[PDB]
Amino acid sequence: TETFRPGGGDMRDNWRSELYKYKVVKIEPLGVAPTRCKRRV
Amino acid sequence: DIVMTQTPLSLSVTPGEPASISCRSSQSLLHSNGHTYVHWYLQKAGQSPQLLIYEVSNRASGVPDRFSGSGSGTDFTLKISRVEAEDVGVYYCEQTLQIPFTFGGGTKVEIK
Amino acid sequence: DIVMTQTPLSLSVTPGEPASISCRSSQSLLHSNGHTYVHWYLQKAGQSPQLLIYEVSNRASGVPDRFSGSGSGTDFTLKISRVEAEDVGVYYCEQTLQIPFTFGGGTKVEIK
Amino acid sequence: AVGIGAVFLGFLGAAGSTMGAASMTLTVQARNLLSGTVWGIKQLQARVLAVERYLRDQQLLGIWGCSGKLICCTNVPWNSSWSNRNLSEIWDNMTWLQWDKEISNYTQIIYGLLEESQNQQEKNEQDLLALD
Amino acid sequence: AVGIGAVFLGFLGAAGSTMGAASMTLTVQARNLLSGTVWGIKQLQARVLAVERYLRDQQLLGIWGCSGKLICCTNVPWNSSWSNRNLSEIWDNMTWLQWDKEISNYTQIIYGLLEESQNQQEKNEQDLLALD
Amino acid sequence: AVGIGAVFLGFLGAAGSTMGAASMTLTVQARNLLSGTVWGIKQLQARVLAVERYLRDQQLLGIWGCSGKLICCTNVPWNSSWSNRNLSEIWDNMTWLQWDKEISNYTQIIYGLLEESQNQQEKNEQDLLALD
Amino acid sequence: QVQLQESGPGVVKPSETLSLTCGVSGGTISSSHFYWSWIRQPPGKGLEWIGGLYINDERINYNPSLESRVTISKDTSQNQFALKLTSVTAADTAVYYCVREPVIAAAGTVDVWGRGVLVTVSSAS
Amino acid sequence: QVQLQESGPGVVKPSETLSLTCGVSGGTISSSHFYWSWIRQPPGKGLEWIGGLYINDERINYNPSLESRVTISKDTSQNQFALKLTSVTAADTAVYYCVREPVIAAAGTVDVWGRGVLVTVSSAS
Ligand SMILES: *[C@@H]1O[C@H](CO)[C@@H](O[C@@H]2O[C@H](CO)[C@@H](O)[C@H](O)[C@H]2NC(C)=O)[C@H](O)[C@H]1NC(C)=O
Ligand SMILES: *[C@@H]1O[C@H](CO)[C@@H](O[C@@H]2O[C@H](CO)[C@@H](O)[C@H](O)[C@H]2NC(C)=O)[C@H](O)[C@H]1NC(C)=O
Ligand SMILES: *[C@@H]1O[C@H](CO)[C@@H](O)[C@H](O)[C@H]1NC(C)=O
Ligand SMILES: *[C@@H]1O[C@H](CO)[C@@H](O)[C@H](O)[C@H]1NC(C)=O
Ligand SMILES: *[C@@H]1O[C@H](CO)[C@@H](O)[C@H](O)[C@H]1NC(C)=O
Repeated sequence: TETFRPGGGDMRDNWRSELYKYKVVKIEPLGVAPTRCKRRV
Repeated sequence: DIVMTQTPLSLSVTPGEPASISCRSSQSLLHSNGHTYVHWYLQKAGQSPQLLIYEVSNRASGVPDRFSGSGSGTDFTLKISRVEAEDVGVYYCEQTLQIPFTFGGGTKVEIK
Repeated sequence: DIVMTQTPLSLSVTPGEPASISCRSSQSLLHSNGHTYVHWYLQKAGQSPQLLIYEVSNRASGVPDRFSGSGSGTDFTLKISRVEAEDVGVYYCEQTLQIPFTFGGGTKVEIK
Repeated sequence: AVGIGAVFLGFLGAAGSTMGAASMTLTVQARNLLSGTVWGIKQLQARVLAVERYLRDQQLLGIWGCSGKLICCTNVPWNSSWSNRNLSEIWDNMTWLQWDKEISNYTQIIYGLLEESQNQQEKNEQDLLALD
Repeated sequence: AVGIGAVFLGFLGAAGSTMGAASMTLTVQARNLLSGTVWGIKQLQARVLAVERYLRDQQLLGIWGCSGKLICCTNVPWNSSWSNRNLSEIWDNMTWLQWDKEISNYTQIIYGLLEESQNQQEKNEQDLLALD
Repeated sequence: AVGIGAVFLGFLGAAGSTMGAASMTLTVQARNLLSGTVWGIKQLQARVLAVERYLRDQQLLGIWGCSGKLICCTNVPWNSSWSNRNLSEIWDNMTWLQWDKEISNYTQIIYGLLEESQNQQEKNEQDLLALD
Repeated sequence: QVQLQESGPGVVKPSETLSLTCGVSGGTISSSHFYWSWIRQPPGKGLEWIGGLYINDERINYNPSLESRVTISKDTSQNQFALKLTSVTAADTAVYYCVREPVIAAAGTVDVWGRGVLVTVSSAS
Repeated sequence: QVQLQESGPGVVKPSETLSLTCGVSGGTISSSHFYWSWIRQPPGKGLEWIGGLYINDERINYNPSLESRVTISKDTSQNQFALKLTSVTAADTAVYYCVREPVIAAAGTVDVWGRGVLVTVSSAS
């Protein structure tokens, strides 16, 4: 048997049922890639 | 699916009186690039549909001011100002904002 | 004066086993221009010292992956991955971050 | 008709696509980068962090040869110790997020190389202009 | 003498004048656009609204072909459905406030047209530079 | 080896050196100019004073001919009533702090001269482009 | 001027597949910045989009009511736009419009519309 | 290829001055963006930097343990790099490396190292 029991505890576990779909990323533009062109003078 | 409803069913219009055909989407059709992606088409029975009004409140390269586009989010009205003999046909509302492209049910205008 | 200490004193390495020579400065060696100014040199007895690893975790134009540079501030490790017969000699750690240039005490590697 | 919502994507639209199709539309990630009594200070320190990290990217761009050109060639060669990949793949094989892992050690060497390759090109433009 | 206060006007000086005389001095409205314990937060949210809406106009200007040139030609043609006016009038007949009413529907079509006409011109500059 | 800490100085490194050696490295003072419940408002009014006085120098630079070029020739001649010094000295005799005392009366005459010499050059570029 | 002619069987049997070809005259199907689409319309019952294709990325799209059975391909050997639709039902009685749509005004400001082929499903010859 | 040959007395007396010349073959000493340095090394006791010179600013540097007695000069009349060291002691028994170091990769990516002259101080002939 595995006798499960309810228990509230920390109030954060309520809001983890609402904020599990969302993560927050930081847009980081200004990348760099090699290609075949040179700044002519 | 998004719904394109057309009001009214059929209009018997007099030549000269301003006619109005309205179509309503399921959501607003304004995109961030700056264009409203609501269109209007003319179809004759036994004839392939032709575009009338793209990017509403701006006329195309070949249609006069007899057709007009106005409205706002979720509410679109096509206004036929001056009616000619060639104005008869079935009009269609259609969105090019999202995928798929959904069309109207069809608004027949006939002569009296 | 800043101190460059070298660990260990001398290593008797087998050909093939990864060897490690470590050197520690008195402070961190990261400059604002973007390069880590810690270097490593090879010297044979009776021969002028030659540069191996400049701007660590990047190889030079003529050395293979048998040498490697890694570490962080105040901790620098030179890793000899594959040992050849020509790998013997005395290695030196040296900073080009500040004036003066201070060198290591010398790490002799011999053959078995 | 003309004008459809299929190929006219939105913010982060081509984020899984290849580089040869992501560099087709770079302006859409560009323009949504600045605009879009204690919870007003959560508004202030959210605004002046947005205009600060925008100016920081406009300064690192500015001191190279690229004022606002948004795509620009340069003069530093591509040392193969950085990436060692073929050219013919990395515009239609990989994607940009797969690239950003593949190079992230070698930035601040490229960013340091770009400033010196501009300032050398800057005064040499003046020495050409000074003699005539 | 030389140097008089007659034709050297001030801020918003030519605001009723025609466009051909308002574009003579555009710098005077340009330079007075950034500079000039709870009433310090009325100072903070007045300052970071000034530097924010200045950068927003410098970004919409930036992603077109005009970095800081302040007057610049472009490549999009002028469709007469926008204004339908003659050219020979609107530099000496109208004034700028009369123009801003006459066109305000058709902005965000022009601003959308300008970005695509730059980014098409941007990569085509690269394709010319890439083959040679 | 190659790469030493001797000639690769730091912030304000050549602050006593002559102008011909200070203009060798101008980027090092350039890039450390923006980045680097009441003592958070001492953080806010320290940050929005840094990004404000940076944009003010980028605006006075912007309305001249120098968008981000960081060294640029101009068209106004050098009237000897300003400095009256020889040219052959002031790139290897003086230093920059000795220069800033020697000229500080005559700024805001030069800054006023530079804007008109740009806007005259700006519309004359358009009049050349308009006829063809 | 690209003229689009369409072809296919006018009598299609129940529970078999329907094959429609769209002949591209006066031009090539591989011309850039154009959207090639099939559009059906029952008579007097409104237009319905079947699917589409953009040439520059080879991206085939369909209607989410009809993704399961429609396969759209390009026939470069005959300069044709192809439709294959298996298990055709009574609701597919429609006229098939082959439409080439410019995505940008640099490619074109007015799209073209085909003559349209009316396809009705029956077993009567 | 600039080859650096070094010369000097192999027997230097106590309490006198030591003079070492570094012949510059295959090039000039006044070539730009190079760092000219003297480097000593006792045998099996580690390398030690004596001093240096950058050509473009005429900036002579020394070791802070050894600023007092070393004077470094450039001999343009013979294309030589000069060292003068007075009151030479027993800790100066070392081999003297004349090293030309590019400050930038546009000037060079690998520096050169001299053959090195071993100088030991004694009074025995
Ligand atoms: C996700 O993966 C698919 C599978 O490869 C990619 O589809 C390819 O897209 C390119 C560019 O449009 C075409 O040239 C290929 O013919 C496609 N291959 C296949 C098998 O369909 C797709 O581009 C990837 N990215 C996205 C955003 O869907
Ligand atoms: C401080 O003063 C000294 C003394 O003049 C300057 O040294 C001169 O530097 C220039 C440029 O490097 C050389 O061409 C001269 O030969 C040097 N003269 C002497 C007598 O050494 C020095 O540049 C000044 N500035 C600093 C930062 O030290
Ligand atoms: C970056 O460096 C770390 C150690 O310095 C190494 O483990 C990692 O593999 C490197 N990244 C790549 C992409 O090689
Ligand atoms: C702008 O559009 C509105 C309705 O959309 C119209 O009433 C108005 O006249 C238009 N403005 C001009 C200047 O024509
Ligand atoms: C600047 O002007 C003041 C008085 O107007 C004068 O005393 C001073 O000498 C001037 N500065 C210089 C460098 O001549």
